[PDB]
Amino acid sequence: GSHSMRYFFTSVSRPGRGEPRFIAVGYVDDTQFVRFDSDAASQRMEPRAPWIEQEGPEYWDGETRKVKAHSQTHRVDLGTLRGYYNQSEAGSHTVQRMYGCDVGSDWRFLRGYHQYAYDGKDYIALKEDLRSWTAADMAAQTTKHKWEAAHVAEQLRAYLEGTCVEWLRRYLENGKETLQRTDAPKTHMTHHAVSDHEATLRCWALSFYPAEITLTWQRDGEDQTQDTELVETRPAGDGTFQKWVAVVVPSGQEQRYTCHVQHEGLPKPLTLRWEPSS
Amino acid sequence: IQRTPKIQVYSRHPAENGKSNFLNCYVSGFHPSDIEVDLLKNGERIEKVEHSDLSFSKDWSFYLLYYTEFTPTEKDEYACRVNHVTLSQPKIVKWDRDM
Amino acid sequence: ALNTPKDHI
Repeated sequence: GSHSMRYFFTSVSRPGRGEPRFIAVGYVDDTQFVRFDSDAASQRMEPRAPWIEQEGPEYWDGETRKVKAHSQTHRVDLGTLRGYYNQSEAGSHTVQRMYGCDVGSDWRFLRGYHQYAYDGKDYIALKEDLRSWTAADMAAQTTKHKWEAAHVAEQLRAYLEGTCVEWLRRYLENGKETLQRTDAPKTHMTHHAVSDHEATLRCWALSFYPAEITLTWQRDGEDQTQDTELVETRPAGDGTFQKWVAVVVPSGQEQRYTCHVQHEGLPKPLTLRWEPSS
Repeated sequence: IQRTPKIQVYSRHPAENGKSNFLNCYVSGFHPSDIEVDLLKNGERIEKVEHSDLSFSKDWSFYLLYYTEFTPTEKDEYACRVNHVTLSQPKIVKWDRDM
Repeated sequence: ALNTPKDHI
């Protein structure tokens, strides 16, 4: 299928004392594979998947130097942004950055991205063309002009279309046993009386990977959203994901309702119905 | 910006009384990142609780998973207690094995 | 692998 490599960085200023808290995480698809936390003892980029531990000491040294350099860029950014927005030196502020690349089923480049936020709002982002910048406000417009004069988008485009894709393909190969394995959802339906006249039917999808999934209810073959509840997809804690969808129904009418499950790991979507003797 | 956390409290595996499992509290959709999350057993804070590395969604809101080993029983009550700048008082969400 | 960007705000 399609694949992606993404890096996420958050720095939070600490006005009372010291440097910002900095946390970096790298993912291949929905699998975390590296991390850096400025509060941790190692002060190194650390592995979080078995297939990345295959990499040699030059890799780990290089990733640690680069991730610490990202932390210092965020530290300078926080100071600059405080000045741009004429803010007090007393408050805590946040910078977030995400970048990465997507590839298709053939592992060729599809799309690249590089985006920044300040205090949880868009600040500046590279456009889909990997040439231009989207500045959300006039402070970001100043950054945009500076970056247009310093050839920044060219270097980012070269990384996103080149290096990013090349390392993604290397990791997909090295970690094939898990990264190229699809875990189809393990599905079941539960029934919970809500009164002596009605009951909730809950359609579960467990232990699946990747996270992308669709759960829909139908009544007599047509989509149903009234009296339904769909929870956000959530991590199981072992690398897989979970989700459920529920519908409130008149008791005795359970057979009209079907839950439909769509996922990359299923050749054909699944259909579930309540088994009345369950 | 200020965004209130969404909270889901659940087990890693379908729960069976007397069988070891993992209790999760997934907090998501919040901003800023500072948050207090405790897992409780009979209203008391569980000591050995671990958490994921801070990450975020397309809209920049944060998410974290807090987790610990636990053994569900007929008598014990489990919960997640969350405090954030957006909450007037800490929010307690009880664990229900059906959700 | 990480980039070495010059994205100084």
